[PDB]
Amino acid sequence: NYIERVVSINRVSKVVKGGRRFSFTALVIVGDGKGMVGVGYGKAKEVPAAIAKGVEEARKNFFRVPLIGSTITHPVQGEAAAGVVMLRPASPGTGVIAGGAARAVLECAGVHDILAKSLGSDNAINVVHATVAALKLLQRPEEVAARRGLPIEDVAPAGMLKARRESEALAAAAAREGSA
RNA sequence: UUUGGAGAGUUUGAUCCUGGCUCAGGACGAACGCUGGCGGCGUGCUUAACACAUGCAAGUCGAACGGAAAGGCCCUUUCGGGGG
Repeated sequence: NYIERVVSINRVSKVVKGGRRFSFTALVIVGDGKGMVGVGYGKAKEVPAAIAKGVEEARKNFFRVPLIGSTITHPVQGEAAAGVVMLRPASPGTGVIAGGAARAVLECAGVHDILAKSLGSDNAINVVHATVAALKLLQRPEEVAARRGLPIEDVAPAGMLKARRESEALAAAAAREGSA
């Protein structure tokens, strides 16, 4: 199972001596709802064709996300061509607060409680690319403790670890009610 | 030692960017239109500090005083009234 999107359809036109040889584009985002996120800019004369290209290309170019239960670690600035985005964690029960593009991205990714803001380059393309850049700038605290040699306790505060423990508890609960 | 930000359209054969314009939300001591069962609590000259009829809006003390017009009591009487 995969979640899939269609969040942009423009009607493009190369121009040639006869006239306008139109074509169709699409922007497609895929996400398992758990951390996998993929992106694709498909195009064709046919809208289903472009959509299917976007689907398969997203299924190619996944990217895993440093999540915590249902929310990100830290706020971040993501730069693309000109897409600026200021993501920032929420407190649970808040909602997937964003516009159209980033909302699609994060809802497909699996986020449920997060903030966001577009500050430049309103175009969905660059907006998505900037959001992705931000998600790449993210870091897991485990990998932070790894790269700087210290342990998680000196590396993180206590509230994040509260969240870790409680979310692991809910997850083990869900899985042990499911199978066991 | 913790809490809370959403965008869409628009220049172009088509694109991206800068950049402006417009829209959705909320607030009123409000007014206009259509409609108009009730109750509770609140609220009403933002303009001409323009003019003003009319009536009430700061009086009180006889345990401060001299006194005695109406009130009251008695002396009375013609009941005219007259004295305390």
